Amino acid sequence: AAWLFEA
Amino acid sequence: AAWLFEA
Amino acid sequence: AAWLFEA
Amino acid sequence: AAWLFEA
Amino acid sequence: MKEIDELTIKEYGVDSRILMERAGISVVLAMEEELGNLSDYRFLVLCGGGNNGGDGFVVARNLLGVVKDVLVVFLGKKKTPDCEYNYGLYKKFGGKVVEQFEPSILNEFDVVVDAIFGTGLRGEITGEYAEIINLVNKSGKVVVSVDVPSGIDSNTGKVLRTAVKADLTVTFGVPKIGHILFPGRDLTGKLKVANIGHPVHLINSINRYVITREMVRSLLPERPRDSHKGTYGKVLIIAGSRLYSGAPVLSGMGSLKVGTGLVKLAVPFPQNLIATSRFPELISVPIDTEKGFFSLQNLQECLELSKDVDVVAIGPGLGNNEHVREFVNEFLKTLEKPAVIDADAINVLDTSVLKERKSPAVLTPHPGEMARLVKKTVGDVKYNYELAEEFAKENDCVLVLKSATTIVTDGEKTLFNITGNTGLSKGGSGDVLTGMIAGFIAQGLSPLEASTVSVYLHGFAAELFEQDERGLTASELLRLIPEAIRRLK
Amino acid sequence: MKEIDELTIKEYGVDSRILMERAGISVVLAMEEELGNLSDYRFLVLCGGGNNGGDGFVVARNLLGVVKDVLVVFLGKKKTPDCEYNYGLYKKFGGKVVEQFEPSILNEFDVVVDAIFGTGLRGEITGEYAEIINLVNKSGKVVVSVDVPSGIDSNTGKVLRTAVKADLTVTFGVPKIGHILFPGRDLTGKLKVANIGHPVHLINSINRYVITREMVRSLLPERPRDSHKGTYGKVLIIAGSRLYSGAPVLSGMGSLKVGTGLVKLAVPFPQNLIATSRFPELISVPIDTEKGFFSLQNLQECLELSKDVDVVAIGPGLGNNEHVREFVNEFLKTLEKPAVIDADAINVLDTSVLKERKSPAVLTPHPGEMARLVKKTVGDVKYNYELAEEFAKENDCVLVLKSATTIVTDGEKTLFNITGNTGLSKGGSGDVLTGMIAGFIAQGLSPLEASTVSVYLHGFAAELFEQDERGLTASELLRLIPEAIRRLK
Amino acid sequence: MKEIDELTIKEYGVDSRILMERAGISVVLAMEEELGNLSDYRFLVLCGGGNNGGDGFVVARNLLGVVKDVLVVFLGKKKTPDCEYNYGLYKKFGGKVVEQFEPSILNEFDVVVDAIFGTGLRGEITGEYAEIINLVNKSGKVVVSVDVPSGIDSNTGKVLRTAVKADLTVTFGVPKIGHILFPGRDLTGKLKVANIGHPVHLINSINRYVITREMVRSLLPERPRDSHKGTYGKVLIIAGSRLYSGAPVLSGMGSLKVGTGLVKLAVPFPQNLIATSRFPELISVPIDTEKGFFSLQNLQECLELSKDVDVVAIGPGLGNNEHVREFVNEFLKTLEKPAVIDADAINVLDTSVLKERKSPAVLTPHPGEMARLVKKTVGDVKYNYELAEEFAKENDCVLVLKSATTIVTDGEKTLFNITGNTGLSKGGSGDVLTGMIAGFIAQGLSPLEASTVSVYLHGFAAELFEQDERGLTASELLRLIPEAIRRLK
Ligand SMILES: Nc1ncnc2c1ncn2[C@@H]1O[C@H](COP(=O)(O)OP(=O)(O)O)[C@@H](O)[C@H]1O
Ligand SMILES: Nc1ncnc2c1ncn2[C@@H]1O[C@H](COP(=O)(O)OP(=O)(O)O)[C@@H](O)[C@H]1O
Ligand SMILES: Nc1ncnc2c1ncn2[C@@H]1O[C@H](COP(=O)(O)OP(=O)(O)O)[C@@H](O)[C@H]1O
Ligand SMILES: Nc1ncnc2c1ncn2[C@@H]1O[C@H](COP(=O)(O)OP(=O)(O)O)[C@@H](O)[C@H]1O
Ligand SMILES: Nc1ncnc2c1ncn2[C@@H]1O[C@H](COP(=O)(O)OP(=O)(O)O)[C@@H](O)[C@H]1O
Ligand SMILES: Nc1ncnc2c1ncn2[C@@H]1O[C@H](COP(=O)(O)OP(=O)(O)O)[C@@H](O)[C@H]1O
Ligand SMILES: Nc1ncnc2c1ncn2[C@@H]1O[C@H](COP(=O)(O)OP(=O)(O)O)[C@@H](O)[C@H]1O
Ligand SMILES: Nc1ncnc2c1ncn2[C@@H]1O[C@H](COP(=O)(O)OP(=O)(O)O)[C@@H](O)[C@H]1O
Ligand SMILES: Nc1ncnc2c1ncn2[C@@H]1O[C@H](COP(=O)(O)OP(=O)(O)O)[C@@H](O)[C@H]1O
Ligand SMILES: [K+]
Ligand SMILES: [K+]
Ligand SMILES: [K+]
Ligand SMILES: [Mg+2]
Ligand SMILES: [Mg+2]
Ligand SMILES: [Mg+2]
Repeated sequence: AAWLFEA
Repeated sequence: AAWLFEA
Repeated sequence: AAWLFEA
Repeated sequence: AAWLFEA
Repeated sequence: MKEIDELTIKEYGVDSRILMERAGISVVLAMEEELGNLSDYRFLVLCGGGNNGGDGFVVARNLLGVVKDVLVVFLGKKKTPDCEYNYGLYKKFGGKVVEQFEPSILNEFDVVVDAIFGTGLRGEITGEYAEIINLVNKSGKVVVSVDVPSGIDSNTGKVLRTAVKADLTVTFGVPKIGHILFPGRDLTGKLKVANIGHPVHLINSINRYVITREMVRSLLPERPRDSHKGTYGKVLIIAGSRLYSGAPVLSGMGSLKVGTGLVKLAVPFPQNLIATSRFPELISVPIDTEKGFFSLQNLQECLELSKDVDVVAIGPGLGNNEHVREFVNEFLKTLEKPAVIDADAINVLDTSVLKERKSPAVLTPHPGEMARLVKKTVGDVKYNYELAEEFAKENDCVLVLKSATTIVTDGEKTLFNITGNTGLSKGGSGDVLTGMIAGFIAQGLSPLEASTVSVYLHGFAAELFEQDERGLTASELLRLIPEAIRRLK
Repeated sequence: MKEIDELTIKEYGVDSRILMERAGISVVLAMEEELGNLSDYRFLVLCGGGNNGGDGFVVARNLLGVVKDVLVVFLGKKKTPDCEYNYGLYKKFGGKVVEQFEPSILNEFDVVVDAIFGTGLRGEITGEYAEIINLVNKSGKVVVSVDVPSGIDSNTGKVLRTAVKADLTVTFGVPKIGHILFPGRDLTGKLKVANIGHPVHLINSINRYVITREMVRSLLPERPRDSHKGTYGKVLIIAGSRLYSGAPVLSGMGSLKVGTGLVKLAVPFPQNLIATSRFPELISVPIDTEKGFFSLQNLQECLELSKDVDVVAIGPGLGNNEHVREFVNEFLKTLEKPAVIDADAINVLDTSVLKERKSPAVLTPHPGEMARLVKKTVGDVKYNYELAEEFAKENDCVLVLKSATTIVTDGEKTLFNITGNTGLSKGGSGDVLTGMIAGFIAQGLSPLEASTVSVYLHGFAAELFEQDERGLTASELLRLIPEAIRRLK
Repeated sequence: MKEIDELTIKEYGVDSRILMERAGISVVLAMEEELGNLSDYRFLVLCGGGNNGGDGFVVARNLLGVVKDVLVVFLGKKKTPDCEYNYGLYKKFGGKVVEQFEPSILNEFDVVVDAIFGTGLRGEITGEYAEIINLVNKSGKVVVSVDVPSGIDSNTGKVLRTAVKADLTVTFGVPKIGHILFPGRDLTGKLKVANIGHPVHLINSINRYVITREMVRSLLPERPRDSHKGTYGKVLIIAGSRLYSGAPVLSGMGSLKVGTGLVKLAVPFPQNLIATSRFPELISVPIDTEKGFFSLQNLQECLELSKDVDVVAIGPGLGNNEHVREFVNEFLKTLEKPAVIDADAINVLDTSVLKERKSPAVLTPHPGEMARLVKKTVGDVKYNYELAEEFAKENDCVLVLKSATTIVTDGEKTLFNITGNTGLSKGGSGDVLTGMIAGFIAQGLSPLEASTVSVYLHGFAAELFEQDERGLTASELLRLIPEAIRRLK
């Protein structure tokens, strides 16, 4: 889930 | 259900 | 729900 | 769902 | 219904303001039922000068202080006494009225209440009225029409130049014909019928009805446990030709699917063999013909076959040539059984024969067949209930004039059917209905009752189709009939 | 509300018949909502001669032809103009009226509509009226009362000799005090309040209200994310004694459970240690006393502790002897902070001190404490809202008079609380409410707002108890408070 | 991060336009994730003259032909080269730009993209800029801020006169301090951090971090199966007084709930007995004191008790008077164990003592305690990370400066905690954290690690409370700690 965005 | 409205 | 009756 | 990818 | 209002006021003594109040609150309750909580919405109420507009002022007034915003645009140039009284109330309650309609005004509102014209509409809508109605139709707002969508003739369902297309219509006392017949049926959207206090005896004195589930349920014949096929009657179907070999099969199964005990088809050889290869429960009697069509040489054999049945259906796929004409008319003149007359039997019918017959008849034309039968245009006859009534009365028959809304009349009582969908707009569907009607007659219902139950069930079976309606065929419709019957109880 | 009707007629111009029509149909709709389809039931409508009876005639008339049976028993000896008009309609519509009530008549009916007396009741019910009401109460039929159950005084909720016990009461415009206060609250059964068309501005001009979920939700203080305990205030509770060591603990946690930042208790040593052994989140300051009770020797220390807080609650478990009296009165005379005054602090209070105080106060008596405070009988003060109003106004305070319906007034605005159940009828429950009120004051609500939110939440927490209410104790109530808060949004 | 951009361009060779492109598409993808399909929405993009505005032009351009409507309002008076390039693209792609902001323009749009100012903000916002930002804040539209909401200082989180309140903020590379500290944390709304292509080595070279779940999970000490209480360390807590008898209990259980093997409290008699009446797992040693407070006469006994433990926590509820001051300072000067120093031990601390100590320390002040400790105003110290850093470095300690965002620093590394809620804004919650920190030190974590894990877990336990947060008390928080630990893996 994490290549583009960190939550 | 039916005193006021018929469907 | 509320035009005619308040509970 | 559709800005980047069309299926 | 206009007589109903006036008797309720003048003879029962209900103040006309009381009726108008009840009408307006019915609209508010109906809208709540349909939109949920009203308090979020902004309402634009379009009021004419008549009592439809007066009902609108009642609506507007009862939304004050409870919804996000209300505005009345008053579009008339004088007010009836009750409209005037209710305008005065709306204003005393703090309501805003304007008399100029501004195109951009639609922007600031979520719901349009259409109280411009009701049953008092007379003539084509023009001028500002037409412009305002066209603006509302282009607006994509939620539209609630009071009594009838403005622009529909409430007696015929015709559009008078232009009309409002409503999401919801709230009408009073009883449905109006213009809600039931197209195009008006389409412009009505969802219809609610509100009780506004007329005495029940007056509401029930109306002689034109919508066929309802409860009426059909009470007409369904009984199935006593100690029975046999003869309990449930016998049908003869005289149908088909070398050109039209499928019609007999669809009519025959139509009678068997509604619970008839026995069905015999008389069809030209070898086409008769088509029926039992599909449905071996059918009896399909081979008729020897010269050229693949019924003629006078088959008269005696058909009368003979008629002796042992309760009802005869005639016409589907007979073809229309002179020898069929001779045969059909001489047959019906001598047949002393109820007759269901469809399709090519109507195309060649001499209506004098219906007057001579002692036995009953049902005729099942679509508007093209009715037009040819009475020598008028399709446009003259379509949805023409009064002509249908006159015809049934003059010819001592039941007339079932087929269309998306089907009319069933014996001249005294007229019923309207609103079940069905466009899956029935495909060859074969009429043939099935013919078998259904004959079947119910054979089971003991009157011609009028049989017709009433059949048109409803036929349309409701179409609605039970699982996939898209446009792919419904007559064979699938047949399969659905018993599910329609089950759901009806 | 009688002024509301008359302004709506005489100044807004709504015909009195329109109001009466709307009242009667409201009753029919309410009954349908509660009983389902009406068509199976037989209705006995008991009509007096006034406008309550007139509303009943409207009910009766609107059931004609739709239900199994309707009968009106007319019990008056003359009819108001609107009752007369509506009687005439019922009869023109084919309705049956009798004037003799026969005991056995209850047998043939399922529902009794009680339209004998509404707000026009004056004096004790006697004679045939009383007999008929007692017969209905013994009958085990479903009872629907129009406006107020006949026999309840709508201003006080008292029973006038005898009254109808209703399953459902439909009232118009606003709830009446007699629906809210006992015994009337009990005889009302389920209450529906119907909108019958009064302008909203008049309905909102009433100055006595039922505390509702929405009102409490809008009063709940905010919890900004960037906060710390000081954001949410500080409470000092002066409470307890060698006899009553538990009261401080219940009050203290009452303030913490509603979201107060810091709570300090001042309690006689060693009883102060009881609090932190239960709830170590509390600060429980030991007060050196001569004999286990607060006295004048503790005055200076308590004022000192008051300097660093936002509100002081005083009274739970202090005991009532002369040295407590001296201390409480001198303390309150010098305290320059809002004060919540409960229990033994009310028992020893000199009311002159409330007049001298510049700072605000809330008093939280039950009727026995209120009775002693004003030197009247419990019966004189219980549910006596006007005396409560007068008291709050004369003493510049908020008065919270506790009972199953709690009254909260500052003399100008009066609110009624109807949450809670008999689980709160047990020692300790008042102590919790005291902490809740102080807490909300510390969080920034006015004395009146804090009292309003607290009485509602306190009663609603009691209703959330999972087991039988009679086993609810104060400690469990404490645990439920945050669930009540969560459900309130 | 400004250095990060410039190294990525000048030394790694990534064209500045590539970074800006990636930034803008990140915003589009983020919005889609949050709003669903974009094609229904109308977008108003507010662009300044700098690179924040340049990112906005990229957003606008990538929405052309895909959404219902896009309009850029350009609010600057000259454009940086990359903003100019991207403005040119937006226009070549058919985009509409206006330079006058019209109040009513908000009406015709669903989403406001705020690309006015990013990290290039300097000084108070005034004039048209302020007016436009206030108009957007009043509008109730969905607001998406590019990089940082315009008006937040990205270094401090302060509002520069006025700032945008965003529903969603998309920032690039790493979170900025102004997203993490209040008020900016509140105005940021939901924060997404987008990878726009900086080398990972540069992104990881930042020395200030948000404490994350993964970091806390990797720091949790092991629980080898073959263990006993001594494996998991021993804590001494020196706490409480005759005034504050609850503090010791909350600190003690704080250490036991995070998995410490043994906890001993030293508390003045008889207050020590309070702890074991609640939690008999605790050892609560009675200390004989003259007046209910620790003093120099207890020094020798406390050092003796310190011999057999791994860590000493001191301060909660000690009170602040001269004899406590003498005792605390002489104790800490001689104690040769790690010390966790909280509450009144900070209030009386001589900071020279921290410089003399060979053993480590953690200090856990809220801003009022930090203010008194360094002789500044609360406003000077709150959220002042650089002062915290300087303090930790000068005094050779770890400083945990408590607030809704907690800062944890040893002078070299600074971490920010964003777990927790307003339920912790209530006395007792700090006492629990003190026990947690000491516990993790006893288990073998460094002072900095222990502090990092504790602030996170403490806040996350608060979030696990089942009911409304405002009713959370310290005792409930204690119960939630082990659930927080379980969820963390
Ligand atoms: N075609 C039309 N164009 C313009 N105005 C019309 C038209 N038809 C009717 N009206 C006006 O609208 C009035 C009332 O309509 P409606 O309210 O339905 O009648 P009623 O008052 O009988 O209920 C008519 O009496 C007439 O003056
Ligand atoms: N529901 C209907 N509405 C209008 N016209 C109809 C309808 N059904 C049939 N018609 C008319 O009748 C004609 C088709 O009928 P026809 O060819 O005589 O018999 P069939 O089509 O059943 O063999 C069409 O031209 C059509 O205008
Ligand atoms: N759109 C529609 N909605 C409802 N019923 C329809 C529709 N189109 C056709 N029908 C019904 O289907 C049947 C068509 O019969 P007919 O017109 O005799 O066609 P066919 O002769 O092709 O078998 C009639 O019962 C008619 O009422
Ligand atoms: N206690 C009583 N006993 C007998 N009759 C009463 C009593 N109280 C009131 N009534 C009668 O009932 C009438 C109307 O009651 P109601 O319908 O509530 O009044 P209104 O007509 O004001 O609405 C009174 O005006 C009175 O004549
Ligand atoms: N809700 C109530 N309704 C009627 N009376 C009450 C109520 N609450 C308390 N009382 C009266 O007060 C008395 C008990 O109060 P009291 O003993 O003075 O204080 P407490 O019971 O709180 O120690 C009872 O005799 C009772 O009549
Ligand atoms: N039956 C009941 N229904 C609703 N609330 C009740 C009931 N009985 C008691 N209460 C409430 O409980 C609390 C009792 O307080 P108080 O009478 O001071 O008792 P105590 O002093 O014993 O703690 C009040 O808030 C009262 O309104
Ligand atoms: N307080 C302010 N008021 C008005 N304009 C400002 C203010 N602060 C900054 N600006 C303008 O906005 C420009 C760019 O902001 P931003 O796009 O965040 O910078 P960068 O171009 O470094 O990314 C600044 O260089 C300046 O000209
Ligand atoms: N998170 C915080 N933000 C701002 N101020 C704070 C915070 N926590 C505490 N304070 C300040 O410190 C004061 C309360 O602290 P103090 O009374 O010295 O210790 P405690 O309240 O823990 O006994 C308040 O006046 C408040 O301004
Ligand atoms: N609104 C909030 N959000 C997150 N954490 C909070 C909030 N308010 C208080 N806290 C946390 O709760 C604890 C309060 O500690 P302290 O200020 O020492 O209070 P106390 O001394 O009353 O026990 C700190 O860890 C602080 O970071
Ligand atoms: K209309
Ligand atoms: K009554
Ligand atoms: K921005
Ligand atoms: Mg046909
Ligand atoms: Mg009490
Ligand atoms: Mg603290």
